[PDB]
Amino acid sequence: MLLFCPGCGNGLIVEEGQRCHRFSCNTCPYVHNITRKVTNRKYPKLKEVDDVLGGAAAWENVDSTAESCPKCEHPRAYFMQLQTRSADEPMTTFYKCCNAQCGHRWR
Amino acid sequence: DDPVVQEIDVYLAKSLAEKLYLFQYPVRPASMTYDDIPHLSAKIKPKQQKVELEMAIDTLNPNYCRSKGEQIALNVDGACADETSTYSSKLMDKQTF
Amino acid sequence: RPEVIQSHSIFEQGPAEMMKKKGNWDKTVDVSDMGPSHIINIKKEKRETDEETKQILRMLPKDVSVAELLRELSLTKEEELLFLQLPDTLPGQPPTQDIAENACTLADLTEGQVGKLLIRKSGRVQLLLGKVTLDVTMGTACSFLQELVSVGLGDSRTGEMTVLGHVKHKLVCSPDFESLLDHKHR
Ligand SMILES: [Zn+2]
Repeated sequence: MLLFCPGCGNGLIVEEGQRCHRFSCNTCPYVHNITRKVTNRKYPKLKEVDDVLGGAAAWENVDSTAESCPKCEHPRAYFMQLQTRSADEPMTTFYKCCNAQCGHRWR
Repeated sequence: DDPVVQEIDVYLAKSLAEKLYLFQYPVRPASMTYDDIPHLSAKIKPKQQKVELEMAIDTLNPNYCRSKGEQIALNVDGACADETSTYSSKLMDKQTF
Repeated sequence: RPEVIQSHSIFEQGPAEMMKKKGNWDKTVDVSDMGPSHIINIKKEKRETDEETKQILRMLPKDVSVAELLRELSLTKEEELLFLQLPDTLPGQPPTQDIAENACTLADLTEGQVGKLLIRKSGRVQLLLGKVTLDVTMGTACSFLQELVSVGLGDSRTGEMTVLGHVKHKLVCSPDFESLLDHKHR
């Protein structure tokens, strides 16, 4: 979302100089007084949160149900899933398994 | 496909052949009609045809921020000369196209 | 800055989030309708896209020429202004204008009836102009002001302006080259 001034067609800015915040121009005295709330952002940007809690972190997130492997079915890999990019795109699932001398991690 | 309905006629009027102009404002929506606000002054030239228009603007209504208007006036027109000031008052009385 | 943090993942309550947001942002103060804070609803700032200039409320659709004219006849029957653009040159010859093979133009014709507009089944349209038919279609849609006006030069020093109205639609008229070839083989 963006706004342009009806009087002059340039972009508005947001400022406060009195009891109430205002949408104003920088070339002409046109202004609108914001009394209400608007609900759409520019979707800000901060990078990949990978090792927020890397390694064998806290045990509060334990859960009961889990899947199983098709080949061997040994007793150690409980579930986990993750996300792609931003607020409006899907989230992904990976099944990674790891004892030794192999390379498995199923999507 | 035969002609079905509304087989209407067309006619030519020469009454305004040299008197007709079409004026369009790219920067303003069609719903935002200009008719309400009182027009004040305009200028024209016949050859290399061009026009200028002078448009009243309200200063008392809240959406006119008076202080910035006064600053613009002081910045654009003389402090007390006012012999050929773009505005009669010390604020924006009008705007031009 | 804190380091000892025990996170939680147990299921939470949606209405609790709604209540928290309500308390955070729904404590309205719009009752502060003081003079210098009043807003004229017909003076708002505007959305970029002209069709959707409804960014804050008080709380184009497909078209075809046969549709446009028939609503302009049946649903409404008042006057309207249209802007249409014609082919470079019309079937007529310059009437006793003495001619370079100049193209005839509307500026060089007389008043009176000049032809008929024909609407055909399935909504096809043709402009019967003399011995030839010219196809007609609506032009590119518009969303901005187009005011029709008349320039009265009353005197060499000064004149008068009157607005006549605004234009809502455009029409494009074209020769039907296929028809001309079919009539006269080459
Ligand atoms: Zn401005």
